[PDB]
Amino acid sequence: KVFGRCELAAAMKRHGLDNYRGYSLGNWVCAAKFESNFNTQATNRNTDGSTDYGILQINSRWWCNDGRTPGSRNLCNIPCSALLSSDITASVNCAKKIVSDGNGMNAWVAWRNRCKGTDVQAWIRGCRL
Ligand SMILES: C[N+](C)(C)CCO
Ligand SMILES: C[N+](C)(C)CCO
Ligand SMILES: [Cl-]
Ligand SMILES: [Cl-]
Ligand SMILES: [Cl-]
Ligand SMILES: [Cl-]
Ligand SMILES: [Cl-]
Ligand SMILES: [Cl-]
Ligand SMILES: [Cl-]
Ligand SMILES: [Cl-]
Ligand SMILES: [Cl-]
Ligand SMILES: [Cl-]
Ligand SMILES: [Cl-]
Ligand SMILES: [Cl-]
Ligand SMILES: [Cl-]
Ligand code: NA
Ligand code: NA
Ligand code: NA
Ligand code: NA
Ligand code: NA
Repeated sequence: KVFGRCELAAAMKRHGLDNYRGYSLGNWVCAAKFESNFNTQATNRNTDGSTDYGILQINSRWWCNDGRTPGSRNLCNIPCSALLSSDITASVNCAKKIVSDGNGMNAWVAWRNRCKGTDVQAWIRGCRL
């Protein structure tokens, strides 16, 4: 599923991401735009053999299991395929553990390089929340 911008903001809002660990809703919408282009089915293979999954491109190196990342971890206790569903619950639950891990939203490289320090409120402007 390819979400709309305001549609995804509403979904993230009701799942409790607004101001979660201090990060306003606009930071989460901006990250998803540049990580996945709002597509829940996005995947990308990394040079070390891990794979990034779903709307926030969660990495199998640490957070989910796909059976093909030798020596990896499954800290979210979830199959990586569950992060590709049209319902964002699984990604949001795993995202909350990721952001609390110590580096904050810097864990998302596209957030640090394209959203951090910008006017992120413009991503939720005009949305029925
Ligand atoms: C901080 N990392 C996610 C890289 C490892 C956690 O043990
Ligand atoms: C922030 N953008 C202008 C790129 C999206 C519309 O709000
Ligand atoms: Cl899709
Ligand atoms: Cl929308
Ligand atoms: Cl609900
Ligand atoms: Cl904030
Ligand atoms: Cl915001
Ligand atoms: Cl994701
Ligand atoms: Cl293994
Ligand atoms: Cl584990
Ligand atoms: Cl699994
Ligand atoms: Cl949803
Ligand atoms: Cl932080
Ligand atoms: Cl990470
Ligand atoms: Cl507004
Ligand atoms: Na957009
Ligand atoms: Na990425
Ligand atoms: Na893994
Ligand atoms: Na395996
Ligand atoms: Na700013």
